[PDB]
Amino acid sequence: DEDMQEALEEMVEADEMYARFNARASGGKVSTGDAMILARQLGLAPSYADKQAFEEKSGDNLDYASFQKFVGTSTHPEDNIEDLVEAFAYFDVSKHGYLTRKQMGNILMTYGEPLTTEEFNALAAEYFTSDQIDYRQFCKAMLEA
Amino acid sequence: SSWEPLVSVLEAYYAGRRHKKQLLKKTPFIIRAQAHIRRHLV
Amino acid sequence: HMSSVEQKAREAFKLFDRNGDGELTHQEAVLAVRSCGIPLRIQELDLPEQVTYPQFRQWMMNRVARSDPLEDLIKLFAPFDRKNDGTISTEELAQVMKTLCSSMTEEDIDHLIKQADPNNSGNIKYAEFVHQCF
Ligand SMILES: [Ca+2]
Ligand SMILES: [Cl-]
Repeated sequence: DEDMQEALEEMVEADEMYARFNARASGGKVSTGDAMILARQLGLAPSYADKQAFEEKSGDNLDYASFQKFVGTSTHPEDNIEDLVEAFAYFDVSKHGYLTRKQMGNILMTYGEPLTTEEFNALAAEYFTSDQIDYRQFCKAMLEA
Repeated sequence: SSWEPLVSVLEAYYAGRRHKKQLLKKTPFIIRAQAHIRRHLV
Repeated sequence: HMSSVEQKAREAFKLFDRNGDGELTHQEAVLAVRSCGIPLRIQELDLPEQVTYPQFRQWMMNRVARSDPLEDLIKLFAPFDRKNDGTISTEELAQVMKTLCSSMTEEDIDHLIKQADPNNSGNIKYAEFVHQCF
Protein backbone atom coordinates (compact mmCIF):
# COMPACT_ATOMS: atom_id res chain seq x y z
CA ASP A 1 0.00 0.00 0.00
CA GLU A 2 3.13 2.19 0.31
CA ASP A 3 5.80 0.39 -1.74
CA MET A 4 3.21 0.46 -4.54
CA GLN A 5 2.93 4.22 -3.92
CA GLU A 6 6.69 4.89 -3.61
CA ALA A 7 7.15 2.90 -6.82
CA LEU A 8 4.41 4.96 -8.49
CA GLU A 9 6.27 8.20 -7.75
CA GLU A 10 9.61 6.88 -9.01
CA MET A 11 8.02 5.15 -12.06
CA VAL A 12 5.50 7.73 -13.34
CA GLU A 13 5.37 11.50 -13.17
CA ALA A 14 2.07 12.70 -11.75
CA ASP A 15 1.61 15.54 -14.23
CA GLU A 16 1.54 13.00 -17.07
CA MET A 17 -0.82 10.70 -15.16
CA TYR A 18 -3.30 13.48 -14.45
CA ALA A 19 -3.13 14.78 -18.02
CA ARG A 20 -3.88 11.36 -19.50
CA PHE A 21 -6.67 10.58 -17.03
CA ASN A 22 -8.47 13.81 -17.90
CA ALA A 23 -7.82 13.17 -21.57
CA ARG A 24 -10.17 10.19 -21.38
CA ALA A 25 -12.08 11.22 -18.24
CA SER A 26 -15.84 11.66 -18.71
CA GLY A 27 -16.99 13.53 -15.63
CA GLY A 28 -13.93 12.68 -13.56
CA LYS A 29 -14.27 8.91 -14.10
CA VAL A 30 -12.80 6.31 -16.45
CA SER A 31 -13.63 2.67 -17.04
CA THR A 32 -11.34 -0.07 -15.76
CA GLY A 33 -10.52 -1.05 -19.35
CA ASP A 34 -9.55 2.49 -20.25
CA ALA A 35 -7.53 2.48 -17.02
CA MET A 36 -5.62 -0.56 -18.34
CA ILE A 37 -4.89 1.40 -21.51
CA LEU A 38 -3.88 4.56 -19.64
CA ALA A 39 -1.57 2.61 -17.34
CA ARG A 40 0.10 1.01 -20.35
CA GLN A 41 0.45 4.46 -21.93
CA LEU A 42 2.11 5.75 -18.74
CA GLY A 43 4.69 2.96 -19.15
CA LEU A 44 3.38 0.34 -16.70
CA ALA A 45 2.43 -3.27 -17.51
CA PRO A 46 -0.73 -4.28 -15.66
CA SER A 47 -1.97 -7.84 -16.00
CA TYR A 48 -5.59 -8.88 -16.29
CA ALA A 49 -5.32 -10.41 -12.81
CA ASP A 50 -4.48 -6.90 -11.57
CA LYS A 51 -7.53 -5.51 -13.36
CA GLN A 52 -9.96 -8.12 -12.10
CA ALA A 53 -8.81 -7.94 -8.48
CA PHE A 54 -9.01 -4.16 -8.54
CA GLU A 55 -12.53 -4.09 -9.95
CA GLU A 56 -13.55 -6.94 -7.65
CA LYS A 57 -12.81 -4.66 -4.70
CA SER A 58 -13.35 -1.11 -6.08
CA GLY A 59 -15.95 -1.58 -8.84
CA ASP A 60 -15.95 -0.72 -12.51
CA ASN A 61 -15.73 3.10 -12.76
CA LEU A 62 -12.70 4.87 -11.34
CA ASP A 63 -12.24 8.40 -10.13
CA TYR A 64 -8.74 9.82 -10.26
CA ALA A 65 -7.88 8.56 -6.76
CA SER A 66 -8.96 4.99 -7.46
CA PHE A 67 -7.16 5.17 -10.81
CA GLN A 68 -4.00 6.23 -8.93
CA LYS A 69 -4.43 3.23 -6.65
CA PHE A 70 -4.85 0.90 -9.65
CA VAL A 71 -1.74 2.25 -11.37
CA GLY A 72 0.09 1.80 -8.07
CA THR A 73 -0.94 -1.85 -8.03
CA SER A 74 0.37 -2.23 -11.59
CA THR A 75 3.90 -0.94 -10.91
CA HIS A 76 5.35 -4.44 -10.26
CA PRO A 77 8.72 -3.14 -8.98
CA GLU A 78 9.84 -6.76 -8.67
CA ASP A 79 9.94 -7.15 -12.49
CA ASN A 80 13.46 -7.85 -13.70
CA ILE A 81 15.21 -9.21 -16.77
CA GLU A 82 16.46 -12.45 -15.21
CA ASP A 83 13.00 -13.64 -14.19
CA LEU A 84 11.40 -12.99 -17.59
CA VAL A 85 14.34 -14.70 -19.26
CA GLU A 86 14.00 -17.72 -16.95
CA ALA A 87 10.31 -17.86 -17.88
CA PHE A 88 11.30 -18.34 -21.51
CA ALA A 89 14.39 -20.46 -20.74
CA TYR A 90 12.10 -23.01 -19.05
CA PHE A 91 11.15 -24.22 -22.57
CA ASP A 92 14.68 -23.98 -24.02
CA VAL A 93 15.63 -27.57 -23.28
CA SER A 94 19.37 -26.95 -23.70
CA LYS A 95 19.42 -23.38 -22.32
CA HIS A 96 21.51 -22.41 -25.37
CA GLY A 97 19.53 -19.16 -25.57
CA TYR A 98 17.20 -19.52 -28.57
CA LEU A 99 13.58 -20.46 -29.17
CA THR A 100 11.95 -20.96 -32.53
CA ARG A 101 9.13 -18.79 -33.82
CA LYS A 102 6.70 -21.69 -33.35
CA GLN A 103 7.86 -22.06 -29.74
CA MET A 104 7.49 -18.34 -29.04
CA GLY A 105 4.01 -18.31 -30.52
CA ASN A 106 2.82 -21.41 -28.71
CA ILE A 107 4.21 -20.27 -25.37
CA LEU A 108 2.79 -16.76 -25.66
CA MET A 109 -0.61 -17.96 -26.87
CA THR A 110 -0.97 -20.99 -24.53
CA TYR A 111 0.28 -20.10 -21.03
CA GLY A 112 -0.39 -17.37 -18.50
CA GLU A 113 -2.64 -14.72 -20.07
CA PRO A 114 -2.52 -15.89 -23.68
CA LEU A 115 -2.12 -13.37 -26.46
CA THR A 116 -4.74 -13.25 -29.18
CA THR A 117 -3.55 -14.20 -32.65
CA GLU A 118 -3.74 -10.48 -33.45
CA GLU A 119 -1.58 -9.47 -30.48
CA PHE A 120 0.97 -12.15 -31.35
CA ASN A 121 0.97 -11.36 -35.07
CA ALA A 122 1.72 -7.69 -34.39
CA LEU A 123 4.43 -8.67 -31.89
CA ALA A 124 5.92 -11.11 -34.40
CA ALA A 125 5.80 -8.67 -37.31
CA GLU A 126 8.04 -6.52 -35.16
CA TYR A 127 10.37 -8.96 -33.42
CA PHE A 128 10.18 -12.48 -34.86
CA THR A 129 12.22 -11.73 -37.93
CA SER A 130 14.05 -15.05 -37.90
CA ASP A 131 12.88 -18.54 -37.06
CA GLN A 132 15.52 -18.63 -34.29
CA ILE A 133 14.84 -15.98 -31.66
CA ASP A 134 17.24 -14.75 -28.97
CA TYR A 135 14.76 -14.44 -26.12
CA ARG A 136 17.11 -12.62 -23.77
CA GLN A 137 17.47 -9.89 -26.41
CA PHE A 138 13.69 -9.90 -26.84
CA CYS A 139 13.09 -9.68 -23.09
CA LYS A 140 15.38 -6.65 -22.79
CA ALA A 141 13.49 -4.94 -25.62
CA MET A 142 10.22 -5.75 -23.83
CA LEU A 143 11.55 -4.29 -20.59
CA GLU A 144 12.88 -1.00 -21.99
CA ALA A 145 10.94 1.96 -20.58
CA SER B 1 5.22 -57.72 -13.93
CA SER B 2 1.40 -57.38 -13.78
CA TRP B 3 1.82 -54.44 -11.41
CA GLU B 4 3.49 -52.50 -14.22
CA PRO B 5 0.33 -51.12 -15.94
CA LEU B 6 -0.82 -49.81 -12.55
CA VAL B 7 2.40 -48.21 -11.33
CA SER B 8 2.93 -46.75 -14.81
CA VAL B 9 -0.31 -44.81 -14.32
CA LEU B 10 0.53 -43.73 -10.78
CA GLU B 11 3.99 -42.60 -11.89
CA ALA B 12 2.74 -40.64 -14.91
CA TYR B 13 0.15 -38.95 -12.69
CA TYR B 14 2.92 -37.88 -10.31
CA ALA B 15 5.06 -36.69 -13.24
CA GLY B 16 2.16 -34.54 -14.42
CA ARG B 17 2.05 -32.99 -10.97
CA ARG B 18 5.84 -32.50 -10.99
CA HIS B 19 5.56 -30.60 -14.27
CA LYS B 20 2.67 -28.56 -12.85
CA LYS B 21 4.81 -27.67 -9.86
CA GLN B 22 7.61 -26.42 -12.10
CA LEU B 23 5.28 -24.54 -14.50
CA LEU B 24 3.58 -22.80 -11.58
CA LYS B 25 6.91 -21.18 -10.68
CA LYS B 26 7.33 -19.80 -14.25
CA THR B 27 3.84 -18.84 -15.39
CA PRO B 28 3.72 -15.67 -13.23
CA PHE B 29 6.73 -14.48 -15.22
CA ILE B 30 5.24 -15.57 -18.57
CA ILE B 31 2.30 -13.38 -17.51
CA ARG B 32 4.60 -10.44 -16.74
CA ALA B 33 6.05 -10.86 -20.24
CA GLN B 34 2.55 -10.88 -21.76
CA ALA B 35 1.65 -7.72 -19.84
CA HIS B 36 4.77 -5.92 -21.05
CA ILE B 37 3.97 -7.09 -24.59
CA ARG B 38 0.50 -5.56 -24.29
CA ARG B 39 2.09 -2.34 -23.02
CA HIS B 40 4.39 -2.26 -26.03
CA LEU B 41 1.49 -2.72 -28.49
CA VAL B 42 -0.55 0.19 -27.08
CA HIS C 1 -19.02 -35.43 -18.35
CA MET C 2 -17.08 -34.72 -21.50
CA SER C 3 -15.90 -31.13 -21.44
CA SER C 4 -14.10 -32.43 -18.34
CA VAL C 5 -12.42 -34.99 -20.64
CA GLU C 6 -11.16 -32.30 -22.99
CA GLN C 7 -10.11 -30.11 -20.07
CA LYS C 8 -7.99 -32.92 -18.59
CA ALA C 9 -6.62 -33.69 -22.06
CA ARG C 10 -5.58 -30.09 -22.67
CA GLU C 11 -3.94 -29.79 -19.25
CA ALA C 12 -2.00 -33.05 -19.67
CA PHE C 13 -0.87 -31.92 -23.13
CA LYS C 14 0.38 -28.56 -21.82
CA LEU C 15 2.15 -30.19 -18.88
CA PHE C 16 4.06 -32.71 -21.02
CA ASP C 17 4.90 -30.36 -23.94
CA ARG C 18 8.27 -29.94 -22.36
CA ASN C 19 9.79 -27.52 -24.90
CA GLY C 20 6.51 -25.62 -25.44
CA ASP C 21 6.39 -26.07 -29.23
CA GLY C 22 2.79 -27.33 -29.29
CA GLU C 23 3.65 -30.96 -30.09
CA LEU C 24 4.30 -33.97 -27.91
CA THR C 25 6.84 -36.60 -28.74
CA HIS C 26 5.37 -40.08 -28.83
CA GLN C 27 6.87 -40.87 -25.43
CA GLU C 28 5.53 -37.66 -23.89
CA ALA C 29 2.13 -38.58 -25.37
CA VAL C 30 2.27 -41.99 -23.65
CA LEU C 31 2.92 -40.34 -20.29
CA ALA C 32 0.29 -37.64 -20.89
CA VAL C 33 -2.39 -40.25 -21.56
CA ARG C 34 -1.42 -42.29 -18.49
CA SER C 35 -1.33 -39.15 -16.33
CA CYS C 36 -5.11 -38.83 -16.84
CA GLY C 37 -5.73 -42.22 -15.22
CA ILE C 38 -5.77 -44.15 -18.52
CA PRO C 39 -3.87 -47.49 -18.53
CA LEU C 40 -1.83 -47.62 -21.72
CA ARG C 41 0.82 -49.96 -23.08
CA ILE C 42 3.93 -48.27 -24.45
CA GLN C 43 3.47 -49.86 -27.88
CA GLU C 44 -0.33 -49.47 -28.12
CA LEU C 45 -0.64 -45.71 -28.77
CA ASP C 46 -1.69 -45.22 -32.40
CA LEU C 47 -0.24 -41.74 -32.95
CA PRO C 48 2.67 -40.49 -35.06
CA GLU C 49 6.16 -39.62 -33.80
CA GLN C 50 5.15 -35.97 -33.25
CA VAL C 51 1.63 -35.47 -31.86
CA THR C 52 -0.41 -32.27 -32.22
CA TYR C 53 -3.15 -31.35 -29.78
CA PRO C 54 -5.92 -32.20 -32.31
CA GLN C 55 -4.54 -35.70 -32.86
CA PHE C 56 -4.05 -36.15 -29.10
CA ARG C 57 -7.62 -35.05 -28.34
CA GLN C 58 -9.01 -37.29 -31.07
CA TRP C 59 -7.26 -40.33 -29.66
CA MET C 60 -8.58 -39.41 -26.22
CA MET C 61 -12.18 -39.20 -27.47
CA ASN C 62 -11.96 -42.58 -29.21
CA ARG C 63 -10.32 -44.01 -26.08
CA VAL C 64 -12.82 -42.89 -23.44
CA ALA C 65 -15.71 -43.80 -25.71
CA ARG C 66 -14.81 -47.50 -25.42
CA SER C 67 -14.54 -48.01 -21.65
CA ASP C 68 -14.40 -45.80 -18.61
CA PRO C 69 -10.60 -45.72 -18.17
CA LEU C 70 -10.93 -45.08 -14.43
CA GLU C 71 -12.87 -48.33 -14.14
CA ASP C 72 -10.16 -50.15 -16.12
CA LEU C 73 -7.59 -48.66 -13.76
CA ILE C 74 -9.66 -49.96 -10.84
CA LYS C 75 -9.74 -53.39 -12.49
CA LEU C 76 -5.95 -53.36 -12.58
CA PHE C 77 -5.96 -53.53 -8.74
CA ALA C 78 -8.10 -56.69 -8.67
CA PRO C 79 -5.38 -59.39 -9.06
CA PHE C 80 -3.87 -57.95 -5.88
CA ASP C 81 -7.08 -57.71 -3.80
CA ARG C 82 -6.04 -60.84 -1.93
CA LYS C 83 -8.98 -60.58 0.50
CA ASN C 84 -11.45 -59.79 -2.33
CA ASP C 85 -12.90 -56.96 -0.22
CA GLY C 86 -12.10 -53.91 -2.36
CA THR C 87 -8.68 -53.10 -0.92
CA ILE C 88 -5.00 -53.88 -1.47
CA SER C 89 -2.03 -53.82 0.91
CA THR C 90 -0.60 -50.35 1.49
CA GLU C 91 2.89 -51.79 2.05
CA GLU C 92 2.58 -53.89 -1.11
CA LEU C 93 1.95 -50.80 -3.23
CA ALA C 94 4.68 -48.84 -1.45
CA GLN C 95 7.15 -51.63 -2.20
CA VAL C 96 6.04 -52.13 -5.81
CA MET C 97 6.54 -48.44 -6.51
CA LYS C 98 9.94 -48.43 -4.79
CA THR C 99 10.89 -51.41 -6.97
CA LEU C 100 9.51 -50.32 -10.36
CA CYS C 101 9.26 -46.49 -10.47
CA SER C 102 12.48 -44.79 -11.56
CA SER C 103 11.10 -41.25 -11.85
CA MET C 104 9.84 -41.14 -8.25
CA THR C 105 11.77 -40.27 -5.11
CA GLU C 106 11.03 -41.99 -1.81
CA GLU C 107 9.44 -38.74 -0.63
CA ASP C 108 7.11 -38.79 -3.63
CA ILE C 109 6.17 -42.39 -2.89
CA ASP C 110 5.51 -41.78 0.79
CA HIS C 111 3.34 -38.80 -0.17
CA LEU C 112 1.33 -40.90 -2.65
CA ILE C 113 0.97 -43.62 -0.01
CA LYS C 114 -0.15 -41.30 2.78
CA GLN C 115 -2.71 -39.74 0.47
CA ALA C 116 -3.86 -43.29 -0.38
CA ASP C 117 -4.08 -44.63 3.22
CA PRO C 118 -4.55 -41.41 5.21
CA ASN C 119 -5.75 -43.32 8.28
CA ASN C 120 -2.58 -45.48 8.29
CA SER C 121 -4.80 -48.58 8.35
CA GLY C 122 -2.60 -50.83 6.20
CA ASN C 123 -5.18 -51.09 3.43
CA ILE C 124 -5.95 -49.00 0.35
CA LYS C 125 -9.63 -48.62 -0.70
CA TYR C 126 -8.59 -48.50 -4.30
CA ALA C 127 -11.82 -47.52 -6.08
CA GLU C 128 -12.17 -44.58 -3.68
CA PHE C 129 -8.47 -43.68 -3.98
CA VAL C 130 -8.60 -43.81 -7.79
CA HIS C 131 -11.54 -41.41 -7.83
CA GLN C 132 -9.68 -39.18 -5.36
CA CYS C 133 -6.70 -38.82 -7.76
CA PHE C 134 -8.51 -38.79 -11.12
CA1 LIG D 1 7.05 -30.42 -27.51
CL1 LIG E 1 -0.62 -21.55 -17.68
